Amino acid sequence: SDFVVIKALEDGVNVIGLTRGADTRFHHSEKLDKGEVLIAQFTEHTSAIKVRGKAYIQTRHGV
Amino acid sequence: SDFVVIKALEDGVNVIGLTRGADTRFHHSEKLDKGEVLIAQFTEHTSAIKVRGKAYIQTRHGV
Amino acid sequence: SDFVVIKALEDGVNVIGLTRGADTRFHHSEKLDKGEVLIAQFTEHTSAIKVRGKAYIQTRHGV
Amino acid sequence: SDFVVIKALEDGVNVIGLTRGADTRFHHSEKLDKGEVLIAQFTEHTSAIKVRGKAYIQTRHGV
Amino acid sequence: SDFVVIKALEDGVNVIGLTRGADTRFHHSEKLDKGEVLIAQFTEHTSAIKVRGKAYIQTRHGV
Amino acid sequence: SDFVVIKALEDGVNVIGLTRGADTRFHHSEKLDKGEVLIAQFTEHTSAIKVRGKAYIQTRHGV
Amino acid sequence: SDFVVIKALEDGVNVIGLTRGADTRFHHSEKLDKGEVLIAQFTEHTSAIKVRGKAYIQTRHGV
Amino acid sequence: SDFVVIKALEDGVNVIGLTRGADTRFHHSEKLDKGEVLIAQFTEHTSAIKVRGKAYIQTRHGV
Amino acid sequence: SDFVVIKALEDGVNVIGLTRGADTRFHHSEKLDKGEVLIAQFTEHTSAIKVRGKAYIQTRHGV
Amino acid sequence: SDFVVIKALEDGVNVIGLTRGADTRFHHSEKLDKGEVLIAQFTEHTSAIKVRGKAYIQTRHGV
Amino acid sequence: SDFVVIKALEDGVNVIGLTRGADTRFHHSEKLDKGEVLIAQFTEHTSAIKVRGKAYIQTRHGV
Amino acid sequence: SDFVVIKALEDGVNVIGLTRGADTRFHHSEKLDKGEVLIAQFTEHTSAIKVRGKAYIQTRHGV
Amino acid sequence: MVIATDDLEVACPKCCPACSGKGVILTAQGYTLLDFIQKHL
Amino acid sequence: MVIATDDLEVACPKCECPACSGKGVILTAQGYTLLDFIQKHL
Amino acid sequence: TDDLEVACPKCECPACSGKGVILTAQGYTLLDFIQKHLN
Amino acid sequence: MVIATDDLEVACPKCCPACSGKGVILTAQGYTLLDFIQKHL
Amino acid sequence: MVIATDDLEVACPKCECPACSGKGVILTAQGYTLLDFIQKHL
Amino acid sequence: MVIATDDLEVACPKCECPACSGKGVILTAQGYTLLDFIQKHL
Amino acid sequence: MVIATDDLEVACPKCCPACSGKGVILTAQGYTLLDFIQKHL
Amino acid sequence: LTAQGYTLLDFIQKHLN
Amino acid sequence: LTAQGYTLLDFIQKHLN
Amino acid sequence: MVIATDDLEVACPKCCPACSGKGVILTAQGYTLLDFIQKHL
Amino acid sequence: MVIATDDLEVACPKCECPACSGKGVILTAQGYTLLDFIQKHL
Amino acid sequence: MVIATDDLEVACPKCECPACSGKGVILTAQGYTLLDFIQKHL
Amino acid sequence: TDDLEVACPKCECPACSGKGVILTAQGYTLLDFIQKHLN
Amino acid sequence: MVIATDDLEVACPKCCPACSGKGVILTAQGYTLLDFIQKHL
Amino acid sequence: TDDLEVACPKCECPACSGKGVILTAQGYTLLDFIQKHLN
Amino acid sequence: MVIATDDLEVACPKCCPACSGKGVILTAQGYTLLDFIQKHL
Amino acid sequence: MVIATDDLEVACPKCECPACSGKGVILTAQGYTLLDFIQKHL
Amino acid sequence: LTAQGYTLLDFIQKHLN
Ligand SMILES: N[C@@H](Cc1c[nH]c2ccccc12)C(=O)O
Ligand SMILES: N[C@@H](Cc1c[nH]c2ccccc12)C(=O)O
Ligand SMILES: N[C@@H](Cc1c[nH]c2ccccc12)C(=O)O
Ligand SMILES: N[C@@H](Cc1c[nH]c2ccccc12)C(=O)O
Ligand SMILES: N[C@@H](Cc1c[nH]c2ccccc12)C(=O)O
Ligand SMILES: N[C@@H](Cc1c[nH]c2ccccc12)C(=O)O
Ligand SMILES: N[C@@H](Cc1c[nH]c2ccccc12)C(=O)O
Ligand SMILES: N[C@@H](Cc1c[nH]c2ccccc12)C(=O)O
Ligand SMILES: N[C@@H](Cc1c[nH]c2ccccc12)C(=O)O
Ligand SMILES: N[C@@H](Cc1c[nH]c2ccccc12)C(=O)O
Ligand SMILES: N[C@@H](Cc1c[nH]c2ccccc12)C(=O)O
Ligand SMILES: N[C@@H](Cc1c[nH]c2ccccc12)C(=O)O
Ligand SMILES: [Zn+2]
Ligand SMILES: [Zn+2]
Ligand SMILES: [Zn+2]
Ligand SMILES: [Zn+2]
Ligand SMILES: [Zn+2]
Ligand SMILES: [Zn+2]
Repeated sequence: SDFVVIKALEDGVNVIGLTRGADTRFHHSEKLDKGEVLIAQFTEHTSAIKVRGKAYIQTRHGV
Repeated sequence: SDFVVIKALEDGVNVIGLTRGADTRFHHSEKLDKGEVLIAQFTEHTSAIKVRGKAYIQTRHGV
Repeated sequence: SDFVVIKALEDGVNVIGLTRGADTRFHHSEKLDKGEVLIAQFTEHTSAIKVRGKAYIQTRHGV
Repeated sequence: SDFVVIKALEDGVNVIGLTRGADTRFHHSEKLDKGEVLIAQFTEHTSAIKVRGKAYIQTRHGV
Repeated sequence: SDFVVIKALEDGVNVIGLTRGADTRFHHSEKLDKGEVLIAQFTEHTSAIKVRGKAYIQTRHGV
Repeated sequence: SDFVVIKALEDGVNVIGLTRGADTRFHHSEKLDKGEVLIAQFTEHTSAIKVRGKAYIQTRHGV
Repeated sequence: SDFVVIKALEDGVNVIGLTRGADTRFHHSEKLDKGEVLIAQFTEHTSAIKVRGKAYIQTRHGV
Repeated sequence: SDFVVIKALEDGVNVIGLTRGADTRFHHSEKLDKGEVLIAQFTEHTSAIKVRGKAYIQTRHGV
Repeated sequence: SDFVVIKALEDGVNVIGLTRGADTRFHHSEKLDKGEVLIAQFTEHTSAIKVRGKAYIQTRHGV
Repeated sequence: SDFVVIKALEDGVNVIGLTRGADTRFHHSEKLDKGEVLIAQFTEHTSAIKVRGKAYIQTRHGV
Repeated sequence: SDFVVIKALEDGVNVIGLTRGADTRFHHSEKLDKGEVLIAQFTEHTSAIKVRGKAYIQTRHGV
Repeated sequence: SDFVVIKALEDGVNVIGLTRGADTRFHHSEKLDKGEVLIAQFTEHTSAIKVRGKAYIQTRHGV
Repeated sequence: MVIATDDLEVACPKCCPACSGKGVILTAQGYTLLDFIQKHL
Repeated sequence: MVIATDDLEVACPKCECPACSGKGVILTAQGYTLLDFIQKHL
Repeated sequence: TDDLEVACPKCECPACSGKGVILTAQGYTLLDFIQKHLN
Repeated sequence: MVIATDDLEVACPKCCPACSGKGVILTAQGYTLLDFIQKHL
Repeated sequence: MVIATDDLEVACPKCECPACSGKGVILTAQGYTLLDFIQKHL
Repeated sequence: MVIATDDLEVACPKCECPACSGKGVILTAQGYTLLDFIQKHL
Repeated sequence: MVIATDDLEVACPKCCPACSGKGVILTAQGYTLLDFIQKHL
Repeated sequence: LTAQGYTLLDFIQKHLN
Repeated sequence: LTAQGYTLLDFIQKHLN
Repeated sequence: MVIATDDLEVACPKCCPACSGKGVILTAQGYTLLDFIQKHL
Repeated sequence: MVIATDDLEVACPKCECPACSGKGVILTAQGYTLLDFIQKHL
Repeated sequence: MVIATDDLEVACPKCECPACSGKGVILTAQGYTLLDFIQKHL
Repeated sequence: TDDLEVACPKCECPACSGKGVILTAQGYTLLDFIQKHLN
Repeated sequence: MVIATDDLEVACPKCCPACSGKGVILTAQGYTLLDFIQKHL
Repeated sequence: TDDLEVACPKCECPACSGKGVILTAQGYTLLDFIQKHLN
Repeated sequence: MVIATDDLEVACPKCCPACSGKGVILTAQGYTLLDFIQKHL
Repeated sequence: MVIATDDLEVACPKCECPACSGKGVILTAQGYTLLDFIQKHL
Repeated sequence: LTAQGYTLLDFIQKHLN
């Protein structure tokens, strides 16, 4: 069970969730204005996170 | 079962829980006034935590 | 199963337990007067612990 | 399963066991007079330990 | 599977075993005269060890 | 399950997903413009990630 | 499956095995004359080892 | 499930996938031009990866 | 499954195997003359090893 | 699932796969010309890898 | 499952395998002349290895 | 799942595979001429490897 | 005041799917009271 | 923030019913306080 | 209840609009909360 | 003495849900005696 | 990117059906904008 | 503490029953002492 | 602009088995629009 | 009755059934 | 039609069914 | 003497539930002989 | 070494059949090249 | 301490029976030694 | 058996009490052990 | 030459059970071609 | 195919032995491989 | 020589339960020959 | 050592049977050498 | 018979069946 930490470093940062399955779409996009944090798990329905705009990211790997 | 530690560093800090599933909504938001701690697990119904306002955050991944 | 250590550093420290499930309520609040310790597991019924008032907290992550 | 070590540093130290389940009561309270040790597991019936009075505590996390 | 090491540092040291289950009684008390060692597992029937009298204790934690 | 972190260091970076199964095709290609991050899991449908263009890559192995 | 190492440091050292179950009796006692080693597992029928007389003891927990 | 990182250090680097099973054939060959990365899992259908041409390789073992 | 290394340091070293089960007997005794090694597993039938006479012993714990 | 890394250091290096089962034959031999890499898993059908000719080898056990 | 490495340091080194089960016999004895290596697993049928004569031994524990 | 690395240091090195089961025979012998490597797993049918002639051996243990 | 307004509700950060047209998402304290009142009114 | 469910109820010690009036479910003083207030003003 | 309801000082009525009892801030807070979310 | 009042009972840190109106919570020694008496009385 | 699935649909709050007309699901303004555009020009 | 369950009972060595009279179980001297005391004064 | 041609398609690095003759591979944004249009057209 | 007597009896009477 | 208009329309027409 | 008394038996450390009224708890060596004798007498 | 199965085939986009002639299984140009050569000379 | 079960028996190589006389179960010399001694004196 | 039983030196009888053979310490040790625990 | 002889086959290191009387054991490249030819000839 | 077959320069026949087309090294390589292993 | 007496047998370190009266324990090479002969004789 | 099971037998390439005559399995030259030797002298 | 001959034969005869 893995998760990503996203801290918005500027306004209007986008976290877009891509769909698990044969076909791939943007199922949900979350918005982060400067200084807001989103902690997001890879899930049954979500197998790719896309981060748009300057932001600080923490993963199971490093920084 | 992973969890996030959130300590409010200012008043009116918000912890918003996003729903696990095909569609994603804010199903619950908790309020933290300066110095209040919330320890929150990712659960069957909650797969994303959103933190609004100045706060100290501890995860498996780090601070 | 994970647990949290809470040591009250002042009088009237509150440990409130939030309900596991689709909806979230304060199902129980424990009272800690200066120097009292509560060791609490996250449980079938409890998936969020909220700490009100000056207290020392130990988790799997840190302090 | 996990366990807590409690060594009473003064007379009349209380270890109170809270019940696992939807509702939470003090189901049993053990008494520890200075220098007495209780080693207690979190159990099917017990999901929170409360320590009253000056005592030394060892858990999976620390001290 | 956990166990406690108890070494009696004086005569008449008591290791009392408390019962796993909804209700809690002293089911068995073992006696340790100075220098005698008891290695005891937490078991199906025993979920709390109580140590009375000066003794050296070794647990999964520390000393 | 495992995941790859891809940070685009230039404009027009391509992340192409190859299909799990007897035969192998490019089933989806994601676009990353300088400074955009994609965190991607190996999935039921995806068993090879191809990265085109200057990018920073984090995996279980290293960099 | 855990085990205890007992090396007798004097003559007539006793290793007493207590019974796993609701009731507890000495079901077997082994004798160790100076310099004799007994390596004993905690078993289906034995859940407490008692060591009488000067002896060197090695456990998972230590010496 | 294990994977290999292949970074092409020259033009025309080949990653050929060998078939899992009683008989072994080249079922697919991927093309990597200088600076292109392929992250490839060993799969139900693929149990040997062959790398032709100057390339940087990262595995669970080393490089 | 755990095992013990026994190296006889003198002539006539005895390794006696005690029976797993409700009752305990010497089911087999092995003979080790100076410099002979016996590597012995704790087994379905054997749950206690007894070493008589000067010998070097290696276990999961130490020596 | 373990694997071996073989890098040919000279031309005509051979990787021969021996069959898992009661009887053992060379069921497949792969050829490696100087600088070619083969990453090979031990599989349902292959339980021994034989390397002929000067080559660099990486295993879980080492080089 | 576990295994023992035996390197014969002299001629005529004996590795004797004892039988798993209620009764214990020497079911097989292998011969090692100086510099010969035998790598031997503890098996369904073999639960004790006996080494006769000067030899170097590697186990999970040490040497 | 364990394996042995054998590198022949001289010509005519023999790796002999002994049979898993109640009775023990040489089921297969592989030949290694100087500088040839055999990576061999302990398997369903093979529970003892015997190495004849000067060779370099790498095991789960050491060298 | 013992319980506030802030304790109970929260302004929706997006506005709506996020709040399901409610515009106010509730705290645990909020539901606690509401569930108790609804169950016994 | 200072008011949990435990503070508004209590499981009827009789039925885990005349004692709780089917409610299962004895309301606390705090419970009625809120309830009476809301019913009177709703 | 005292922390919510107070006696209308006039009718121990226009002042309370017939309720017989006015309201504190804490009173409204709860009432507005429940009215906006009930059913 | 051998067993005082303190050894058997112990008061309720809260007062009641915590003690279920009993006014006191029992020690292990307490149950031990009580279970023995109730089973054989 | 700037448009998500959420920006196009919404699970009918009724059928978690007359409200969505069996679509299970209600279109947003942005949804229609694109669909009307495509249908008129396809 | 100084008194355990063991100090009160003992599993009838026969029925692991005339010996225990269906009690399964024999009372110790300390057992009777307490029980006689309680029954005479209750 | 908001969404360019590059954001939707993307060409085939190889050309065809890789793209199955389509001549282009789609981005997530691409599918998103296409799945929405196809389901409601 | 001794003090120890009452201690036991008071405990039992207060908690029985 | 705007450039953004064609972009969408060209994309849809090239890939529909 | 090859086998002793100490080898065979052990004085009960408590006295009785611990020894089950026997007063002597036996070593492995003890049972070995006893089981063999009982089985063949 | 430079010629895989993917290089000799291609799954028929129609049947995962007239398109592949039962072959399932469109042969590449490279495929026929080898095939024609071998059949002509075997 | 110096006398195991293996030292008092031996499984009959015939029945894992005339050879062991149903005993399954050949007694050693050591075995009879003890047995004869005990039977003669018991 | 020699390590247990010895020939009564008198009847090769009060000395042995009719047993025909006396007993060593090791003899009694085993006999006392078995008599106290048998059946 | 694009594909060689060495690419396709390999001289048996033992000679025969190892090669099953074939004397030549084939590379992956070898089977690739052979399986393709056999399936379509 | 060019990398295998070439036009017999004589019959655009003893030179090609009636095949109509000779063979390159790469040609034989494949042909010898398939002939030795087919069926 | 190629295979001596030592390579096939080997004596009994104890003498007999250990060797089951055979007087010798067999090496792997021993079984190998014996199993082959017994299966085909 | 110098002789293995492989040096004695070989799984009949046909019955993974006339080829092995139900032996499942063909003897090598070394196989016969030993067997002929033993049968002639046993 | 050679020494190697007897070696084999003695081994087989001593262990057969
Ligand atoms: N299920 C995802 C698989 C995936 C995750 N990350 C990826 C990165 C690239 C390609 C595919 C993926 C999909 O539809 O595509
Ligand atoms: N897709 C997840 C839940 C989820 C929805 N939106 C998300 C956004 C981020 C992380 C997770 C989610 C599931 O169904 O299990
Ligand atoms: N989902 C949890 C509540 C919860 C967990 N993490 C959260 C973060 C924010 C808000 C609520 C939560 C429940 O079962 O009720
Ligand atoms: N049933 C749980 C409830 C609980 C867990 N952690 C808590 C913290 C505070 C209040 C209640 C809880 C228990 O008795 O432990
Ligand atoms: N089963 C035990 C549970 C327990 C173990 N340790 C404890 C410490 C305190 C309270 C309860 C416990 C009981 O009856 O109570
Ligand atoms: N089905 C696998 C095939 C594969 C794995 N690793 C490879 C390396 C090269 C070529 C193909 C593969 C995939 O798409 O990932
Ligand atoms: N209660 C344990 C065994 C046991 C009895 N008395 C004990 C004293 C200490 C440790 C364990 C025990 C069981 O039934 O499984
Ligand atoms: N056995 C693998 C091929 C293989 C793995 N390791 C090897 C080493 C050498 C040669 C072939 C192999 C298969 O399934 O096809
Ligand atoms: N219980 C073990 C014997 C045993 C294990 N540990 C012990 C310690 C002391 C005495 C006996 C034992 C058996 O099965 O027979
Ligand atoms: N005996 C193994 C496979 C095998 C045959 N010969 C071997 C030689 C070495 C290692 C493994 C093998 C099995 O059946 O599973
Ligand atoms: N059946 C077991 C018996 C055994 C294990 N360890 C022992 C030590 C000594 C004597 C016998 C044993 C074996 O052959 O290994
Ligand atoms: N199955 C093997 C067991 C074994 C492995 N290594 C050993 C070493 C010595 C004796 C036996 C073994 C056998 O037939 O014997
Ligand atoms: Zn909203
Ligand atoms: Zn009024
Ligand atoms: Zn006793
Ligand atoms: Zn006489
Ligand atoms: Zn061959
Ligand atoms: Zn011609």
